[PDB]
Amino acid sequence: RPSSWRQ
Amino acid sequence: RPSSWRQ
Amino acid sequence: AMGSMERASLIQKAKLAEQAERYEDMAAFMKGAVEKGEELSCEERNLLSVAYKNVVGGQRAAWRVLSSIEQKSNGPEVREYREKVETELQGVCDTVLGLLDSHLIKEAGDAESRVFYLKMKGDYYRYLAEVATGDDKKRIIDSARSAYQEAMDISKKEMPPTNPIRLGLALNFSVFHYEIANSPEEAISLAKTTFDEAMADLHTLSEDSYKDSTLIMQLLRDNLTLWT
Amino acid sequence: AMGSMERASLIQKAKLAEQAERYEDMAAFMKGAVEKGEELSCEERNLLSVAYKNVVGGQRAAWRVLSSIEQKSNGPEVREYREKVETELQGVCDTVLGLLDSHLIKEAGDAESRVFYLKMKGDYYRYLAEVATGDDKKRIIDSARSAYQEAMDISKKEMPPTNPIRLGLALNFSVFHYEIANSPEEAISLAKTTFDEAMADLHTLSEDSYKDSTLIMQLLRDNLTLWT
Ligand SMILES: *Cc1ccc(-n2ccnc2)cc1
Ligand SMILES: *Cc1ccc(-n2ccnc2)cc1
Ligand SMILES: [Ca+2]
Ligand SMILES: [Ca+2]
Ligand SMILES: [Ca+2]
Ligand SMILES: [Ca+2]
Ligand SMILES: [Cl-]
Ligand SMILES: [Cl-]
Repeated sequence: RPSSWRQ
Repeated sequence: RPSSWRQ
Repeated sequence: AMGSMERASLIQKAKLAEQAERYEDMAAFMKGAVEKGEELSCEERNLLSVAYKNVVGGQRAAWRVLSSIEQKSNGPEVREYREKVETELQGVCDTVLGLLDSHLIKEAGDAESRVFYLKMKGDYYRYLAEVATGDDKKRIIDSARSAYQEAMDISKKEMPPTNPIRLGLALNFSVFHYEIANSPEEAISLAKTTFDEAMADLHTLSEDSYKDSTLIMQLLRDNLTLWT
Repeated sequence: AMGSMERASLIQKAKLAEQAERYEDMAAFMKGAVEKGEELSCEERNLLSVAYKNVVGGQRAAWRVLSSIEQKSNGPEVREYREKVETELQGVCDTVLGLLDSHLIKEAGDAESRVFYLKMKGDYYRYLAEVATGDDKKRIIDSARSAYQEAMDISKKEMPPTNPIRLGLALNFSVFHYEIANSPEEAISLAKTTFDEAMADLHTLSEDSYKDSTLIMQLLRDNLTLWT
């Protein structure tokens, strides 16, 4: 799974 | 803090 | 449920819940703050987003574990429990979408606020799309696309290419293309075009803004490395 | 709430919730299974313990974060929110204690089951004691002590010194002495006496039992290293 935005 | 039992 | 608490107290308690990693409480506090009817500041928008992203992020991880177990199995228990988590996930997504629709988006005039909320709307339709299997999946997918697309149109006209919200929006829209819309070439093109125009704009930034922008820029790079 | 689900389905769903790290669901499923009125197997007791330990463990960690923030502060919000988490923690502790009292303990005849439940009773009174400040703290502390002590008396008579439940009981009773009862010398004496008699009994064990026993034995060693 790819990275979505994460703080 | 010390360790209590943990699985 | 939060109607009797002060707006400022709800905000203060949302920050305390984040420190305690009590994200369900944090989401309930920020929902109460939104329902006060006042527009949200930049910091308050971030609190709202962080709270629900963590809540739905745990539900999505649980849903994936159970859907995997269910797939290898094919009693009713695994399907039943996967359906329970799925329904709770959809309830949280509907709650967030309801806040955006009543009435955060229509009152958001500035580019930073309007793009932020439209990105959220795309994200939570994306999460609905990840679990959708019925006659409404295509409409759910197009609702995510339409929300992402309006946000992108505004961000391209109103924000610099290094703006962290613009970068995070492009990151998530590229994930939408790859995972949801079965358009991996569109995902790769968006991520590379976004990265390259951010590269070329970094010289205008201070050291702190440079750090903010390059951090999201690395997420785009990680995905391109995984996809190519 | 779980009255209409089969016992076996509740157990199966509790295991699925553990895999999904949904410990609140896991606790609710195992509470439903206990309320079926049948005694619990060894494996089922472990599921019950794991579920509530994770639920109350998150509440305790959140309570410590908020109590710390509260202490440095001394608005009502920090105290209010600490009180909210504290009340939710006490509710979960009361629920577990209620299950043990109605009617897990009175039906537990075997040493392994009775010691297991009495250890649980000591543990959840210990967690109540960590947050107690009123006129009932001494009675709460003595309820933990009395439960631990009965479990220890049974375990010393009925179990070998390497038995993992006996070892975990001694570990937690020593933590009770150190953190709750202000008796660090008692804590150190119990941990060292427990460790040494386990040492001397390891030669009787298989490789798998040896691994189980030495793992808890290391927790006793870690505490002795921290306390001396
Ligand atoms: C989607 C998204 C939310 C928040 C940020 N952000 C703000 C400040 N730094 C990063 C980026 C993207
Ligand atoms: C308190 C406690 C619970 C469970 C165990 N255990 C069982 C099997 N291995 C470890 C020990 C202590
Ligand atoms: Ca007011
Ligand atoms: Ca406005
Ligand atoms: Ca039945
Ligand atoms: Ca019995
Ligand atoms: Cl279910
Ligand atoms: Cl509160």
